[PDB]
Amino acid sequence: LHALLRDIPAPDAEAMARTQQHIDGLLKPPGSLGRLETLAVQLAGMPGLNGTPQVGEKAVLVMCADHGVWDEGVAVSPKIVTAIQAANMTRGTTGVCVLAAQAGAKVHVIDVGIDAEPIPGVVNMRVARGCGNIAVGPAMSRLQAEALLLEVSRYTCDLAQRGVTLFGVGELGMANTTPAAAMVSVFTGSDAKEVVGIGANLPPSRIDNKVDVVRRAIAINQPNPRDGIDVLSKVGGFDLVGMTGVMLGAARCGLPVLLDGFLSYSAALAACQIAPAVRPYLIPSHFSAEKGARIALAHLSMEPYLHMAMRLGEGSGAALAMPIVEAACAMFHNMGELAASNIVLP
Amino acid sequence: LHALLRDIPAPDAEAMARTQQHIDGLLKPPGSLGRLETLAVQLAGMPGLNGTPQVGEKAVLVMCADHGVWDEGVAVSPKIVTAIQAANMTRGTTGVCVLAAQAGAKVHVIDVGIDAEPIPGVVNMRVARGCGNIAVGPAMSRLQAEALLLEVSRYTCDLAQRGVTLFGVGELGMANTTPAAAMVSVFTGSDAKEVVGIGANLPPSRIDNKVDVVRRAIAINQPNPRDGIDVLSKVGGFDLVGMTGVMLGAARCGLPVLLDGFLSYSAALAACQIAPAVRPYLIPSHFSAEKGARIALAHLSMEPYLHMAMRLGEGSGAALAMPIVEAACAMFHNMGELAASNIVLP
Ligand SMILES: O=P(O)(O)OC[C@H]1O[C@H](n2cnc3ccccc32)[C@H](O)[C@@H]1O
Ligand SMILES: O=P(O)(O)OC[C@H]1O[C@H](n2cnc3ccccc32)[C@H](O)[C@@H]1O
Ligand SMILES: O=C(O)c1cccnc1
Ligand SMILES: O=C(O)c1cccnc1
Repeated sequence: LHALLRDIPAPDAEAMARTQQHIDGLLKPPGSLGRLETLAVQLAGMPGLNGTPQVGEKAVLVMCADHGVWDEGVAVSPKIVTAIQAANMTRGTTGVCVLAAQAGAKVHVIDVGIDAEPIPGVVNMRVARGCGNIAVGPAMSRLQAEALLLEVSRYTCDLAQRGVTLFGVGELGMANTTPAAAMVSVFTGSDAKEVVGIGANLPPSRIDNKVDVVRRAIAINQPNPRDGIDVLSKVGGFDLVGMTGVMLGAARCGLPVLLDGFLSYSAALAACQIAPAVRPYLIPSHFSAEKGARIALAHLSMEPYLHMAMRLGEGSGAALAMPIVEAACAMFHNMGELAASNIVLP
Repeated sequence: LHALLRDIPAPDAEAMARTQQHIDGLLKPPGSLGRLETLAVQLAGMPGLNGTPQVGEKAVLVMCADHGVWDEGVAVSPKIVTAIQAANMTRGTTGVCVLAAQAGAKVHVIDVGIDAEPIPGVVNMRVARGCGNIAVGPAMSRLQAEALLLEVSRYTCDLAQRGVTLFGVGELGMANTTPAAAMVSVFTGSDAKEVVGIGANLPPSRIDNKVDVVRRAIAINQPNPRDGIDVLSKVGGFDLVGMTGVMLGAARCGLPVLLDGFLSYSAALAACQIAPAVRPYLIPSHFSAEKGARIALAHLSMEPYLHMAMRLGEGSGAALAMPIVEAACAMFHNMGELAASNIVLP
């Protein structure tokens, strides 16, 4: 794992410089395409992209797992829904499946800890049948977290060898906005009440209990903010760890990764804490309607492109933003040049 | 024209009700897909869509024209660029062409007043070789504005008969952010300094002159805020009128129209002033980087989906948002249902 984090490539400044120059000469007022231009330059700096903004095959990775903290009454969805919805993923009827199909991306459903019998068609990487209840102890051991990180990392970069150049991250697990909120509180240093949201339609009355649970998790486990792996293993979850692993894997592979919503933000905070070199490869998608979204994004210093008030998860937001990444590439490769039109602009 | 505005259909509440019920039963926590859900319901209410959110052929209409106010030094792009870039539109090398191609939409270039010889391949609807300089008088006569509105309206709804179900509006005309700013000031009641921007890279030093020009245009012409046609003809432009016409045409046709940037906002303010029934058919795309964008959007009571810091125009933002409209339809038609999975959620 040390090898992994060590071998994460830095961005290619040379390719980025040539990219900027090329974009500046396109048939348009310089800088008029704003963030679409900065996005194209960002992509060009990613080694896995061969010095130019391009998109080959696309894949969305959905990490599924159950959480012991569900027993604390922090989620209104039946715990069984995790397993049921995971199966639906293999049938292409879920929200991320439909949006991914629209973007021409393939969805990979990965079981990293569902509390049910194995589901046929789902990638098996389960650590255990659900993680421990973070309210009374750690979710898992440091060893289990590191092992999963390596496993998911390898799998992710392995897909790159199959033609995948753009990744999307997602999750599925009832009650996961609780550990997500806990990690955000720890990494950000914000009070629980400020980052705890309604998740999947949690009644407003039951909000106070969720906040108490998060505080208990932090007080009991005492996660060290300076150690991303410590935080993940103590008040995180298998699914959250998995998402972090996708981020580390793509970064090592020198490829871009599209974040999704609130759950992904917590995983990205952990990933950046573990390896700052991962940051240049992250691409925001939408602005989650979860209460702690603004705080989490501020600390990641990211400004989402899409404001859809979305809060479904599954990687649905990431899939929805893929067309935007492709647009930046289209702009870069298909637009004409000012010089060819004899047009001169300041 | 009175007939036109009179025959604009109201939204189909019955279809919208069935739409909401269907969306609520999809394989996801109720309301979790946020604005994507509200968008699907909006589409369902549009009569031209046959009671369901759907998208057939897509078209982006780019209205091109020159402005006399260019002589006041409010634009740094050579006046000839309007004609040159209009020709490039027919070659598919411009920004809107590339983004439209990515969305699978066809671009229609319409000349409503370019100050140059006719351009082959461009739809000819020119009123005159550029409009009058709004700083010393009106841009055109009320008659010319009404005639163009009718002509563009008919053309727009005529495309609907060819299979087009989703429209995008755009423009091309050096110095058009000046009359656009003037209209925004008048309709909104805001001071010129608050809504005048840099347009296509206007030097910061030259901003004061642009503001003075806008004030002069308003003082000299005395446009009546309560009369959208009066405002358009006095301190507007041929291109701006054309965009308004696309909005009225699609609304009459009961079809959705995607707005673009700042220029489109001014046209939408005029359209809504002329016929409030047009509002339900308008769909925002991105949030323009032009200074007066926030003010204009507030008065239209619209919240763009995309935050790309874009400021190119041409209808590039509208094309970029088309995939989002298609996603709402995909969600509506392709997602599975909770009942079929025996899943129950509050
Ligand atoms: O903390 P919570 O309140 O439980 O909210 C997080 C959960 O809701 C989302 N989620 C995504 N798809 C879903 C289908 C059914 C139910 C929930 C679903 C997340 O993917 C996760 O499963
Ligand atoms: O008021 P202004 O400062 O002139 O800014 C408005 C102009 O810039 C944009 N615009 C769009 N495509 C362009 C290509 C070359 C130059 C400008 C262009 C608008 O479409 C319009 O032509
Ligand atoms: O932002 C998300 O991804 C999210 C928010 C609430 C519930 N589930 C997912
Ligand atoms: O918002 C726009 O469409 C825009 C802003 C500046 C210059 N041209 C177009």
